[PDB]
Amino acid sequence: TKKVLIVEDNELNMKLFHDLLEAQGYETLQTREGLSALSIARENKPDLILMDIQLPEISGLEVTKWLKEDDDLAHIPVVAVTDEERIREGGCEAYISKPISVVHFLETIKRLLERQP
Ligand SMILES: [Mg+2]
Repeated sequence: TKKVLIVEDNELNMKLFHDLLEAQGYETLQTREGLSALSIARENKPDLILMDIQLPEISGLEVTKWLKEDDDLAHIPVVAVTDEERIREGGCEAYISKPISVVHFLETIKRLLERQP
């Protein structure tokens, strides 16, 4: 079972993302803070990180920089939730905007998570 770490401070968004991912058979890890996301990523080794760029305490792009600078976390694909240019240059594999399209969201995640070795 693949694990997705969701970094989102808003309760409603966190719940939507969790529900959608769980319905696909994925397990989720959850946090509202950027620094904690880094700690959780090392402790659990998620397969993908969904990160809200507009966190209240820190920029998601700065958190992504720390991720890419860590040899054990750099390979984990990061999908930004919000730009397209900044996010790409920031190290994120894809971007999802709100109001989010359920199918676009799931297709994006699945394409990154469900590939052959
Ligand atoms: Mg936010």
